[PDB]
Amino acid sequence: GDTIFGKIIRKEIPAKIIFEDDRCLAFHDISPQAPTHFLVIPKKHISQISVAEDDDESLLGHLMIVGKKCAADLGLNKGYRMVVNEGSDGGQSVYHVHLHVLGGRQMHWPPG
Amino acid sequence: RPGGDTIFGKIIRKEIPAKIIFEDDRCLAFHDISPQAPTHFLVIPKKHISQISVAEDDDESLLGHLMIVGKKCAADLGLNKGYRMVVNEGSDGGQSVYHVHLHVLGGRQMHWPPG
Ligand SMILES: CCNC(=O)OC[C@H]1O[C@@H](n2cnc3c(=O)[nH]c(N)nc32)[C@H](O)[C@@H]1O
Ligand SMILES: [Cl-]
Repeated sequence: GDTIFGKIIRKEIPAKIIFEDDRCLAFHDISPQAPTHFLVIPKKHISQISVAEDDDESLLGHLMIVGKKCAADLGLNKGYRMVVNEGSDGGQSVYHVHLHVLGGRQMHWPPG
Repeated sequence: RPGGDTIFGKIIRKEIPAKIIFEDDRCLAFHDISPQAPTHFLVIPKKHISQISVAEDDDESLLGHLMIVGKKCAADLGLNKGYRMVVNEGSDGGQSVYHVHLHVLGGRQMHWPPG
């Protein structure tokens, strides 16, 4: 099934895009939990990390490399936190794999 | 020494004990000594990378491998209701060990924001 992130990838609804390539998209989160809070998502519709395949390893690592590069470009020189949520206990909100990147404030422990 | 001399490098080389869940040629999964959830483990590369901000472009497959191993271990540990994966970078990220690592937490409802 389609999700709102599919609509964002397809440019059907607006989002504040930070970076795009042939295989992923980074954009600011509409409900930010830190002064900087963006998402990096694959264009391939993987519904959740628990169903990713071995062949997806490069793509998943690409989300993290893009995420760390965007974080540097956004001036997060004091650090940041990356989060992937899975399922109900993980608090996953959209069933399209997404990497949260949060910074601009002290992130606390435990991480939720 | 291969893996460096952070606590995680020592664990990689079996010089400090740990409760190991999974091991392959690229990574190691082991339980966190100060768990923040009923299940809380770490997946780390055997290659020493100090922090995600300095990872190289050719580290992509290895970083993704941490997540695939993390999700496989979570399933093998019975985290059928889900889990949260976390990478901490630097001071604002709460990083305390400068060897790249993926936290996996579950067995309870995780809250938002994630710290
Ligand atoms: C605070 C989160 N930011 C961070 O950088 O997390 C690093 C994580 O490494 C864990 N840890 C430290 N020493 C040891 C050790 O000897 N053994 C084990 N099995 N885990 C350890 C620590 O509890 C923390 O959650
Ligand atoms: Cl989520």
